[PDB]
Amino acid sequence: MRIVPFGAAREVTGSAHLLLAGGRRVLLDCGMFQGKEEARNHAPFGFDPKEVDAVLLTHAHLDHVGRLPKLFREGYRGPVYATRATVLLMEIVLEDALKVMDEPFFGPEDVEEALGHLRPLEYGEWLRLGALSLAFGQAGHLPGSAFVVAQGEGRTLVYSGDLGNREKDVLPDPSLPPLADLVLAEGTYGDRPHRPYRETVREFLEILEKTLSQGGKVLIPTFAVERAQEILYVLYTHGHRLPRAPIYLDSPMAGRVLSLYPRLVRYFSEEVQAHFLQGKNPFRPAGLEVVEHTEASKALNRAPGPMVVLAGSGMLAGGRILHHLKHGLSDPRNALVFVGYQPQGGLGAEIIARPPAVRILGEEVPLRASVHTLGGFYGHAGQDELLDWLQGEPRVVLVHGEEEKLLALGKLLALRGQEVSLARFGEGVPV
Ligand SMILES: [Zn+2]
Ligand SMILES: [Zn+2]
Repeated sequence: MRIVPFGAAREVTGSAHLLLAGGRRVLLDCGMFQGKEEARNHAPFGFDPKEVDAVLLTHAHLDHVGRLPKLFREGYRGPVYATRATVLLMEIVLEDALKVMDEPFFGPEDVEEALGHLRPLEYGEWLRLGALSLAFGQAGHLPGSAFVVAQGEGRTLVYSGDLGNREKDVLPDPSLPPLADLVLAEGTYGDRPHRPYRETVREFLEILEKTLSQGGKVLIPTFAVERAQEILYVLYTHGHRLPRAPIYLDSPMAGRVLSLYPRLVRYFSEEVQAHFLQGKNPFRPAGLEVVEHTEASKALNRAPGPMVVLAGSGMLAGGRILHHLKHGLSDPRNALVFVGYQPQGGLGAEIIARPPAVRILGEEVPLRASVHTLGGFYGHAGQDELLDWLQGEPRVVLVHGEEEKLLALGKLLALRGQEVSLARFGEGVPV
């Protein structure tokens, strides 16, 4: 039994790991590379897509699902398991990646073909392939997200997939993994623990009252798949103490996702499920308004506050948000609220550095709006959470994360008596 990293090696995008065992070849995730590595989606997988006996998806994020169509484009015609939630989310995530994609490395024929082989596999349901036994575990990172438990040949392997931030309220807490011979885990935040959720939420409310009371705009750059709706849930459970103001979710995609959440009630925490039982949708706070097209979206730049605006991309890589920031960052009555990690050297960090001005869409725009970073809203299991999850596991291979973040986690692991290494592209590891 060997597990061969084929992506997310000393990096965060690309997640895809080939499991060789029981005389079968099971592919764990098949995501695309993003940002600078984006051009590697045109290169070959590094293995023979036609020799895979089945593939498993831990969640719908494009970076674990993005290359699936390519896998089908190049031959594969086997099954692709995922939780029903991932199965449905996946459709929205792929269609959008197709549409909004300059250098397409796959086409509509592939998406269709790819979605055609999806089969539901829910938490605690064992798949059988040869002498192999596989099962999903509650990962708590996205609705219907899981870590993989692969067993066979008397050995046990665990692929963490992405582990969510247990402090947040929307998804359920990650399940501990079973005792295993090898754990292939992520380490997106292996260097530090997360800022407490409760205190971030409180600070968030303060920012909203001060800004909206003064007639200002709260600009919140966010991702469309889970962060957006999570902010809405917080606006729903606290909107009772917040000044009345429209909440514009300026993301069609975030819309499509939100529309789908009621079809996924079971995929959320007890808290969230209790709200749905009362017959209420806790993801639609009073005043919510999904904006569909440009014309209305641009209107928001000229309209006065108070208002709360959610728009992508979550890392300012582009998207409707740049247009809001452009016209709003100059007014001191506004507030910018980051609810996701802003990588180094990005327009995000640049603004957080509080310079006198910033360059957005071809112009130098004074930065007078207030800036705030609500780290307690960050996505992955932070370092402390990583340590607890990994606890008691003999060997650990680290993937998904910047080299330095991975090492930091390694150090602690090493010092804990745990055998650790940093996955290398193509180099398989024995279980
Ligand atoms: Zn993810
Ligand atoms: Zn990921």
